[PDB]
Amino acid sequence: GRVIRNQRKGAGSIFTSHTRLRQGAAKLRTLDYAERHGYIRGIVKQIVHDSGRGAPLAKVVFRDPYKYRLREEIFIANEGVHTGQFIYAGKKASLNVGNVLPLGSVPEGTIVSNVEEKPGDRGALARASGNYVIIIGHNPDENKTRVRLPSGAKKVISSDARGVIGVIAGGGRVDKPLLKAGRAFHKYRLKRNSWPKTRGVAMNPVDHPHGGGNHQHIGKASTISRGAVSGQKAGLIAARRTGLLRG
RNA sequence: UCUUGGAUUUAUUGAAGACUAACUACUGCGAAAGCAUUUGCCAAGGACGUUUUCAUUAAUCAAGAACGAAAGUUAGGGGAU
RNA sequence: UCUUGGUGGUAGUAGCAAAUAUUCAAAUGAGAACUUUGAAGACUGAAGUGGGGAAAGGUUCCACGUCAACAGCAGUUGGACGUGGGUUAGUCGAUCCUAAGAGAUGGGGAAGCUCCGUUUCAAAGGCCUGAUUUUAUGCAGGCCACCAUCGAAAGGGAAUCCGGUUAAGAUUCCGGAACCUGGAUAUGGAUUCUUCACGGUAACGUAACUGAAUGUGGAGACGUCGGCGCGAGCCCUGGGAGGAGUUAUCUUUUCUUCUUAACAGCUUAUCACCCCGGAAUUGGUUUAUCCGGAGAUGGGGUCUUAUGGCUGGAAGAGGCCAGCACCUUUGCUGGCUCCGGUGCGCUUGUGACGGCCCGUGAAAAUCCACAGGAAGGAAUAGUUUUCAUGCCAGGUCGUACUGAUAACCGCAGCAGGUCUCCAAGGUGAACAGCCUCUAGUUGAUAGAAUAAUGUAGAUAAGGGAAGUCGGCAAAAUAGAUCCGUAACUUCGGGAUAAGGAUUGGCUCUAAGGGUCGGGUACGAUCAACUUAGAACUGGUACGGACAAGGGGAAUCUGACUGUCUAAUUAAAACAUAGCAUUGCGAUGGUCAGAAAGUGAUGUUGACGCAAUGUGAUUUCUGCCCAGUGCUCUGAAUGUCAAAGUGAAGAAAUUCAACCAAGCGCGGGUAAACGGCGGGAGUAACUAUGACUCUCUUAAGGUAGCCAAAUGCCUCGUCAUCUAAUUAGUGACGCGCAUGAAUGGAUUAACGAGAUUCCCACUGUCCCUAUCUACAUCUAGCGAAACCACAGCCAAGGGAACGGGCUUGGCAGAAUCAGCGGGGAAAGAAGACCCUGUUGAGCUUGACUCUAGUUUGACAUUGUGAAGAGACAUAGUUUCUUUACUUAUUCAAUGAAGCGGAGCUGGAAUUCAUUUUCCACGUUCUAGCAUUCAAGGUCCCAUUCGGGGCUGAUCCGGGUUGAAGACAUUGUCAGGUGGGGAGUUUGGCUGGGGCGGCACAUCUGUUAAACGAUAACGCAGAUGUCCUAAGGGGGGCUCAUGGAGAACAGAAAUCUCCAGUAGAACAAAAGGGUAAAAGCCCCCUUGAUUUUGAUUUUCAGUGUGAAUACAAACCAUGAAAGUGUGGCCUAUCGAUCCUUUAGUCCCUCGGAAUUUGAGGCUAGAGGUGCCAGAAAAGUUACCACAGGGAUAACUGGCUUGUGGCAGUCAAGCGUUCAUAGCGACAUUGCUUUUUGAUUCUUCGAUGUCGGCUCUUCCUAUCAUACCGAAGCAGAAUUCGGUAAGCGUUGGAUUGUUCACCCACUAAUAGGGAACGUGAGCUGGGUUUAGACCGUCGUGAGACAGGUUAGUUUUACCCUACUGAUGAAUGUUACCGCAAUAGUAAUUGAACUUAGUACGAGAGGAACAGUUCAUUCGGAUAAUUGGUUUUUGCGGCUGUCUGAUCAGG
Ligand SMILES: [Mg+2]
Ligand SMILES: [Mg+2]
Ligand SMILES: [Mg+2]
Ligand SMILES: [Mg+2]
Ligand SMILES: [Mg+2]
Ligand SMILES: [Mg+2]
Ligand SMILES: [Mg+2]
Ligand SMILES: [Mg+2]
Ligand SMILES: [Mg+2]
Ligand SMILES: [Mg+2]
Ligand SMILES: [Mg+2]
Ligand SMILES: [Mg+2]
Ligand SMILES: [Mg+2]
Ligand SMILES: [Mg+2]
Ligand SMILES: [Mg+2]
Ligand SMILES: [Mg+2]
Ligand SMILES: [Mg+2]
Ligand SMILES: [Mg+2]
Ligand SMILES: [Mg+2]
Ligand SMILES: [Mg+2]
Ligand SMILES: [Mg+2]
Ligand SMILES: [Mg+2]
Ligand SMILES: [Mg+2]
Ligand SMILES: [Mg+2]
Ligand SMILES: [Mg+2]
Ligand SMILES: [Mg+2]
Ligand SMILES: [Mg+2]
Ligand SMILES: [Mg+2]
Ligand SMILES: [Mg+2]
Ligand SMILES: [Mg+2]
Ligand SMILES: [Mg+2]
Ligand SMILES: [Mg+2]
Ligand SMILES: [Mg+2]
Ligand SMILES: [Mg+2]
Ligand SMILES: [Mg+2]
Ligand SMILES: [Mg+2]
Ligand SMILES: [Mg+2]
Ligand SMILES: [Mg+2]
Ligand SMILES: [Mg+2]
Ligand SMILES: [Mg+2]
Ligand SMILES: [Mg+2]
Ligand SMILES: [Mg+2]
Ligand SMILES: [Mg+2]
Ligand SMILES: [Mg+2]
Ligand SMILES: [Mg+2]
Ligand SMILES: [Mg+2]
Ligand SMILES: [Mg+2]
Ligand SMILES: [Mg+2]
Ligand SMILES: [Mg+2]
Ligand SMILES: [Mg+2]
Ligand SMILES: [Mg+2]
Ligand SMILES: [Mg+2]
Ligand SMILES: [Mg+2]
Ligand SMILES: [Mg+2]
Ligand SMILES: [Mg+2]
Ligand SMILES: [Mg+2]
Ligand SMILES: [Mg+2]
Ligand SMILES: [Mg+2]
Ligand SMILES: [Mg+2]
Ligand SMILES: [Mg+2]
Ligand SMILES: [Mg+2]
Ligand SMILES: [Mg+2]
Ligand SMILES: [Mg+2]
Ligand SMILES: [Mg+2]
Ligand SMILES: [Mg+2]
Ligand SMILES: [Mg+2]
Ligand SMILES: [Mg+2]
Ligand SMILES: [Mg+2]
Ligand SMILES: [Mg+2]
Ligand SMILES: [Mg+2]
Ligand SMILES: [Mg+2]
Ligand SMILES: [Mg+2]
Ligand SMILES: [Mg+2]
Ligand SMILES: [Mg+2]
Ligand SMILES: [Mg+2]
Ligand SMILES: [Mg+2]
Ligand SMILES: [Mg+2]
Ligand SMILES: [Mg+2]
Ligand SMILES: [Mg+2]
Ligand SMILES: [Mg+2]
Ligand SMILES: [Mg+2]
Ligand SMILES: [Mg+2]
Ligand SMILES: [Mg+2]
Ligand SMILES: [Mg+2]
Ligand SMILES: [Mg+2]
Ligand SMILES: [Mg+2]
Ligand SMILES: [Mg+2]
Ligand SMILES: [Mg+2]
Ligand SMILES: [Mg+2]
Ligand SMILES: [Mg+2]
Ligand SMILES: [Mg+2]
Ligand SMILES: [Mg+2]
Ligand SMILES: [Mg+2]
Ligand SMILES: [Mg+2]
Ligand SMILES: [Mg+2]
Ligand SMILES: [Mg+2]
Ligand SMILES: [Mg+2]
Ligand SMILES: [Mg+2]
Ligand SMILES: [Mg+2]
Ligand SMILES: [Mg+2]
Ligand SMILES: [Mg+2]
Ligand SMILES: [Mg+2]
Ligand SMILES: [Mg+2]
Ligand SMILES: [Mg+2]
Ligand SMILES: [Mg+2]
Ligand SMILES: [Mg+2]
Ligand SMILES: [Mg+2]
Ligand SMILES: [Mg+2]
Ligand SMILES: [Mg+2]
Ligand SMILES: [Mg+2]
Ligand SMILES: [Mg+2]
Ligand SMILES: [Mg+2]
Ligand SMILES: [Mg+2]
Ligand SMILES: [Mg+2]
Ligand SMILES: [Mg+2]
Ligand SMILES: [Mg+2]
Ligand SMILES: [Mg+2]
Ligand SMILES: [Mg+2]
Ligand SMILES: [Mg+2]
Ligand SMILES: [Mg+2]
Ligand SMILES: [Mg+2]
Ligand SMILES: [Mg+2]
Ligand SMILES: [Mg+2]
Ligand SMILES: [Mg+2]
Ligand SMILES: [Mg+2]
Ligand SMILES: [Mg+2]
Ligand SMILES: [Mg+2]
Ligand SMILES: [Mg+2]
Ligand SMILES: [Mg+2]
Ligand SMILES: [Mg+2]
Ligand SMILES: [Mg+2]
Ligand SMILES: [Mg+2]
Ligand SMILES: [Mg+2]
Ligand SMILES: [Mg+2]
Ligand SMILES: [Mg+2]
Ligand SMILES: [Mg+2]
Ligand SMILES: [Mg+2]
Ligand SMILES: [Mg+2]
Ligand SMILES: [Mg+2]
Ligand SMILES: [Mg+2]
Ligand SMILES: [Mg+2]
Ligand SMILES: [Mg+2]
Ligand SMILES: [Mg+2]
Ligand SMILES: [Mg+2]
Ligand SMILES: [Mg+2]
Ligand SMILES: [Mg+2]
Ligand SMILES: [Mg+2]
Ligand SMILES: [Mg+2]
Ligand SMILES: [Mg+2]
Ligand SMILES: [Mg+2]
Ligand SMILES: [Mg+2]
Ligand SMILES: [Mg+2]
Ligand SMILES: [Mg+2]
Ligand SMILES: [Mg+2]
Ligand SMILES: [Mg+2]
Ligand SMILES: [Mg+2]
Ligand SMILES: [Mg+2]
Ligand SMILES: [Mg+2]
Ligand SMILES: [Mg+2]
Ligand SMILES: [Mg+2]
Ligand SMILES: [Mg+2]
Ligand SMILES: [Mg+2]
Ligand SMILES: [Mg+2]
Repeated sequence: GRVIRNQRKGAGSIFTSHTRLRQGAAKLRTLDYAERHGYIRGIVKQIVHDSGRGAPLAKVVFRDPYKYRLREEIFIANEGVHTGQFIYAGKKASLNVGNVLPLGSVPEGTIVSNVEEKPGDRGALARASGNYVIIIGHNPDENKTRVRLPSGAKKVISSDARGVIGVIAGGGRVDKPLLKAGRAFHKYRLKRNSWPKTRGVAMNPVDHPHGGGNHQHIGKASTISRGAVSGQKAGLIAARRTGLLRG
């Protein structure tokens, strides 16, 4: 009869993300006239490390088109992007790794990253390290582009949505064992409080639906309805199937 | 098993992965395992030709090594048949 | 267990015993263990008992006075009491900045208190003018797109040091010497006739050397570890100049002073850079291996100033001395304060590097620089107050003291707790331990004595775990050097494996450095601690104190490191990496919030977030989709609500069709929950069963593993381990009840985990003893628990265990030290068990709901179409989709470039027309891009400048995109919803639970001849059945037997005789019944209506059932009569509500009519727990009220059962009942078995076993004396008197019990609250933690297995053991002995004697002597043990200068 650990996560007190050492939000440049009609040249100044993020972050300086000053945009660095490299962003930009282009102005089978779902949301898709979006189709009439997502999902998005050529740098990061609890400790120390995880079968019945009993066991099906309520969704929620991928 | 929620079949436009038919032979190349679409680059090789050059530098080889179909193993990718 | 207050006994008692320790004198004082001073002795031993601070405290600081209380003794003293005094800042902090975060406003939400939100969807804003007289400077232009505020006395940050000074303040006061900020402001220098400096190739330099808007950059501003290098301070050390110590002796000796701050000038560096140069024969180079044609080495330079040097500060200060003054005011005068060295030293700062990360290790205020070029200034002068000097100011608050064995929190002056800085010498690896210096303390109630029992520390012959649940506790080992080092292994380890040597002192030796250099065959000099070797030496000692691993062989278990139940469980539990599954592509997943223009993940995006399971590596993860869950564009006339539609109705309304999701149907899914069988026949063995068959399955337990922490039986069987093993290990496996990510098997390493064995080692034990330090007595001080009254027993009875009562024993003041038998001692209204119509935690398919979610409808909600959209010259909305935007919604931005038209070029082949299109100034490069923009063109009224226009196309003022009448939101409707809420979870009962129903009933009996009568008494029965099995009438007689008839018999039909019921009557059993109540036939509905009376249950209520009538109407028979269900005794049901029948009756209250409703009378629908709630579990996490009305353990009664006896004598005993036995029977005893009971205790009598220790019984095992024998001897067997005296050591098990190895004279049985826990122990059981197996959906259960789990108090009374003692004239000595206690026990050998006896085989006893066992009482000559004799000697470290002598 006690509020369980996943229900306490939404109150956001000790389960907030640890955001002191992060460099800022990584976004694309704002979709302005220069990117909508031509291109703009920025410069990679630093490739830095973002805390909690597996991917390195490029700091790219553009000239402000309407005032005399410099705008520093924070990009997710694509693999091969180097300091001092010019980055071109706009409809008329070229097919180079690091360049920011609308997806309608881009051929088929092109690998892109930091892809807007809607034109002007400044980067939504394929942002984690090593991830990319394949362009798998164009529907020029009532402009739409079919893309393939890193989960394998096909998705039709707008041709005016912008992506960045290349894959996200930092790939292969989950290819290393952590080997030890301290490396997971320092990994999650700058993400958020979600580790270590006590199992619900190891708790009392007051703490979890899986809690209690004279042996640690579940006792009802771990598969939970989508139409179940908070406190009940502790297991394999709305599972179409279970078990190993074996035919 | 699929099928009036139109299967199978027909047309058009795609995507993906493998494979490289027919030509293909008592034909070729490679130390062998092997190697068959095109083009480019890169290093190599046999045979022939030579009134070039060096002049026994060679033959086979315990130990030692490189390569070694398929299946299989480990970890990613890919996953059409 | 009343409330408040007061007071006792206990009681002058328990105690005032941790932190090594005090002592002598004098002074003061009434009074000194405790105050002060001297002296001595000690300690903290620089991670301090020292010197300061942070929090907290708040005057405790300091002085004077003073002791009533407080300082658990004292007090003259005090952190006490009384009275005062004391905290000084431009520089130290706060103040300021931001951090995680807090929070106004605008705005939205909320009935509201208030919530959200923090730049959001706001008309959110104040700053310089280039420097002056129409200016309190503004009524001039011009710029900034930022957005409250709070938030750190440890982060960031402007600037102060030294010396002196108080009773108490100081980086704050004084003296000297600085520095910073803000302001004003001149002078000197610099700069200008080339207006805004000059030099250097350059890196860069300098005393300056204009510089607005705007932009850019830097600093602020950053992890951790390692070695290296440098600096500071400390340490060590040499010379010299002073002072003190020692000086029988030695010691150019031992100690001590010898200092230089902030700030300032000049210099000084790793790194970095620049110039020249052009490198392979590759060079330079770090402890660490990096660097060089992207220019090395080398040769010149430049720079930062960490840091150091010199100087100023500044010797005048500070220190050490000397001499003279010696109530001198109070000093005066003089001297010296100097020169080195050393280093893996210690601490700290710092540099350049290296390593680590799926971790890459704050922000802001603030300050500076650069870019730019607005603007302004060159001749008796302007600019810079970034050069120097000069002038003024710097507020407010804090500031004392402690920072703890006495200033803080813990009830207190409490052995607890509470953050940090500094940091001497030696030993030594060391910030260990030990000793010492500076500094600090010597505080803690004392004195005397040295009993028991303690606590703390020890030692121990011989044995060496025999102790115990268990090696618990202790001992053993230990540093370093050298040697040696197994299995196994994840190849990293294991590992200090195991084991073995050496070690002191002294005197030497050999190695290992730094400075030192060359001709256009050569060594002075300086310093250090490491290693190796050798001789000599000694009571063979030597890591000499201190400090300091026990090891090995295995098993179970969890990989490891880690975390955890604060205050009983540190684990095998949790976590972990690894593995796997699930959801989710954002108008989304998961989760918040009452709502919201609201949130967490999210400064996020599938290599991610979220939910789970399993738990490293290795190896594997089998089969099952029936169940349940989950899921699926899955089937769309199965079910279906609200709205809506249709019919009928006067209408309310009723009926009908349609009817979304969900459920139903079908599919998928087990690393979802889970589950994974029996029997028979079979091989040329007997069982065994590759195979086969049906029985049900969804599949039938696979690979593996196993009496496992999982196996009941079970201590399973075999082997091994031992003398002996319920232990361990290895096997075996029809496995109560093993098994595969509810993970199976393995596994190196690891473990304060559990277990077995072995070596070492030991007081664990045999078997105890001794020693040291800290109860007793005293002076002082002085509680508490508890207490009906009290305190000697035995027996009886008694609420079945008395201190009191009864009958006996008896019994003499006052006591002290012990002690644990009793006070069913104390501590707590029993946590176990039960009850209560008392709860709570938790679960679920309980009952009833509910947040949320999902689906529909209506509203928001407008504008068009197509319209297989309505009902056959016929319709804007109607069972399908897409068009519009302006509502709504989402999103972004400094609301910047949207939409539509506008020059050319052409692969439009200008078809004389943009039916018609595309391109809108930027892609080698880490530069730069700003001043309403230069240009061009026009006007000013011209003023050294200004204004237009174009450059830069017009027009629409839709910021831009998405989405769209769908989302959203509101209301209602259906579904889902242990997420959450509330509640329930009957009773009786030889305790409760399970079972049963003895809960409403009927027959017989129990039941004791009226009636009534109990038990979970006995044997049974009821919840029905019947249109006849009811009613009436009539005829007949049944069961059974005998005697006869073709098939035909024991049984088929027919005939006769007998037949009192032996048959039948629906169903139990009892009663009843013969021209019937049975059987068969005929006619029927009296099984009807009305409403009373009565009987039985009983209260003389109800209900059920029955009796007899009365009023009718009927049936039947000729009739009398009978019939108001069943031949009689059982066969059943309130109120409320619904429904039907009856009158056509009452009411709808302003009057009606008609529907509808309500009513009156009679039934039905149902309460079986049957006088009638609507109802699942669990609790070992538990709670409360109680209960001895009631279980678990003692006692009591009983004695089936257990144990022990007797009588009788069939029969056994070669013949022979009774030597010894003894069947079939039968009579007893006991209370050490287990039942039976529930009398005592539930405001608690401590629950198993062992250890220890005493006594008692006798039903006698041994020993003594005897009787009997199928007693020749020997050895046995039976029995008597007898409890005097003994009755053991071990292996396994927690055990009791058992079983085995031994030894013995024998290893008898019992009791004493199943003797004995304020005697212990805690292995077991029986709290809370954890694992397994089975069970359960689950929470959870299991007299199943396993592991871990706080054992309190005596000082009171008695009892006991010891010890005093008043009174008897006093005192003293010597005695007596009533009474009480009593103590010795058992064996062997020799001789008897190889004798008696015996055919032999074998083989005694008494007497005698010698010893021994167990017990007891002493004792210490000897032997051993003990050592504070601190007696003598030795040894380590340190200290007293050495020695001697010591601490
Ligand atoms: Mg809670
Ligand atoms: Mg809670
Ligand atoms: Mg969770
Ligand atoms: Mg956050
Ligand atoms: Mg986590
Ligand atoms: Mg995990
Ligand atoms: Mg987990
Ligand atoms: Mg638990
Ligand atoms: Mg739950
Ligand atoms: Mg559970
Ligand atoms: Mg588990
Ligand atoms: Mg579910
Ligand atoms: Mg071909
Ligand atoms: Mg793939
Ligand atoms: Mg009171
Ligand atoms: Mg009193
Ligand atoms: Mg007294
Ligand atoms: Mg004491
Ligand atoms: Mg004294
Ligand atoms: Mg003395
Ligand atoms: Mg000492
Ligand atoms: Mg006084
Ligand atoms: Mg006192
Ligand atoms: Mg005193
Ligand atoms: Mg005082
Ligand atoms: Mg300050
Ligand atoms: Mg602030
Ligand atoms: Mg509002
Ligand atoms: Mg405040
Ligand atoms: Mg501060
Ligand atoms: Mg900081
Ligand atoms: Mg600070
Ligand atoms: Mg500041
Ligand atoms: Mg001065
Ligand atoms: Mg100059
Ligand atoms: Mg700077
Ligand atoms: Mg580190
Ligand atoms: Mg390290
Ligand atoms: Mg200064
Ligand atoms: Mg200073
Ligand atoms: Mg500049
Ligand atoms: Mg002031
Ligand atoms: Mg003040
Ligand atoms: Mg002060
Ligand atoms: Mg205080
Ligand atoms: Mg206390
Ligand atoms: Mg204390
Ligand atoms: Mg205190
Ligand atoms: Mg000292
Ligand atoms: Mg004391
Ligand atoms: Mg001994
Ligand atoms: Mg031994
Ligand atoms: Mg043992
Ligand atoms: Mg123990
Ligand atoms: Mg060694
Ligand atoms: Mg060793
Ligand atoms: Mg070992
Ligand atoms: Mg040796
Ligand atoms: Mg020596
Ligand atoms: Mg185990
Ligand atoms: Mg562990
Ligand atoms: Mg606790
Ligand atoms: Mg533990
Ligand atoms: Mg657990
Ligand atoms: Mg957030
Ligand atoms: Mg299934
Ligand atoms: Mg299925
Ligand atoms: Mg799983
Ligand atoms: Mg199973
Ligand atoms: Mg087994
Ligand atoms: Mg066993
Ligand atoms: Mg076992
Ligand atoms: Mg065997
Ligand atoms: Mg086995
Ligand atoms: Mg499985
Ligand atoms: Mg393994
Ligand atoms: Mg452990
Ligand atoms: Mg020994
Ligand atoms: Mg002993
Ligand atoms: Mg003794
Ligand atoms: Mg005493
Ligand atoms: Mg006394
Ligand atoms: Mg008193
Ligand atoms: Mg006291
Ligand atoms: Mg008391
Ligand atoms: Mg009395
Ligand atoms: Mg009695
Ligand atoms: Mg008595
Ligand atoms: Mg009494
Ligand atoms: Mg009496
Ligand atoms: Mg009497
Ligand atoms: Mg009497
Ligand atoms: Mg008598
Ligand atoms: Mg007596
Ligand atoms: Mg006395
Ligand atoms: Mg006494
Ligand atoms: Mg005692
Ligand atoms: Mg007692
Ligand atoms: Mg009570
Ligand atoms: Mg009670
Ligand atoms: Mg009840
Ligand atoms: Mg009751
Ligand atoms: Mg509770
Ligand atoms: Mg509407
Ligand atoms: Mg509108
Ligand atoms: Mg816009
Ligand atoms: Mg709508
Ligand atoms: Mg609503
Ligand atoms: Mg629920
Ligand atoms: Mg509930
Ligand atoms: Mg019972
Ligand atoms: Mg009864
Ligand atoms: Mg009678
Ligand atoms: Mg009876
Ligand atoms: Mg009865
Ligand atoms: Mg009945
Ligand atoms: Mg019947
Ligand atoms: Mg009645
Ligand atoms: Mg009555
Ligand atoms: Mg009845
Ligand atoms: Mg009847
Ligand atoms: Mg009748
Ligand atoms: Mg009848
Ligand atoms: Mg009622
Ligand atoms: Mg009326
Ligand atoms: Mg009327
Ligand atoms: Mg009516
Ligand atoms: Mg009605
Ligand atoms: Mg009636
Ligand atoms: Mg009824
Ligand atoms: Mg009743
Ligand atoms: Mg209670
Ligand atoms: Mg009773
Ligand atoms: Mg009995
Ligand atoms: Mg008995
Ligand atoms: Mg008996
Ligand atoms: Mg007898
Ligand atoms: Mg005879
Ligand atoms: Mg009581
Ligand atoms: Mg007692
Ligand atoms: Mg006898
Ligand atoms: Mg004898
Ligand atoms: Mg005896
Ligand atoms: Mg034993
Ligand atoms: Mg027993
Ligand atoms: Mg014997
Ligand atoms: Mg007895
Ligand atoms: Mg007894
Ligand atoms: Mg007992
Ligand atoms: Mg006892
Ligand atoms: Mg007792
Ligand atoms: Mg005890
Ligand atoms: Mg006991
Ligand atoms: Mg125990
Ligand atoms: Mg617990
Ligand atoms: Mg299980
Ligand atoms: Mg245990
Ligand atoms: Mg424990
Ligand atoms: Mg006890
Ligand atoms: Mg006593
Ligand atoms: Mg004895
Ligand atoms: Mg004697
Ligand atoms: Mg001794």
